[PDB]
Amino acid sequence: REIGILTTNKNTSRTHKIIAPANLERPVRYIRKPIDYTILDDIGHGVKV
Amino acid sequence: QPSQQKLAEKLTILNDRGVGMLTRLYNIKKACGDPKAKPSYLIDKNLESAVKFIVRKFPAVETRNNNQQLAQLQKEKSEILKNLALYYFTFVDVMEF
Repeated sequence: REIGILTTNKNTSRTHKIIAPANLERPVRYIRKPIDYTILDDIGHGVKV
Repeated sequence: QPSQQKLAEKLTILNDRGVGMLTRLYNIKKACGDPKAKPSYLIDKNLESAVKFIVRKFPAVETRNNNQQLAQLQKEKSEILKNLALYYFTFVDVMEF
């Protein structure tokens, strides 16, 4: 009791070196599309045609 | 009409398209450079004559009188059109860009 006056909790925890994510990122198929110039019309004060 | 030009959208989209084309061409070059990941058709021996003849005259295509030189290519065209589609389509996209 008399020595406990000068004691504080050390912060100690153990993890696993490498922790994997709940779900792994999957590859996405590449789909060819034409050059579209009407994709920013909804950003700011856009013009149509 | 400057309003209808939309130069900003054109530039900001073409920059991204060019970056993507650069990445795709770099990947294609790296794949085709090392002699381990390039298509087997470019390293295969029996198919060497056809590729050499085609390279000899690239701009012009003449399959009418082949003189029994593209016979090997004539029995595997389905695989050539299934394996080399990506590179040709990337070249077409580069031309369009």
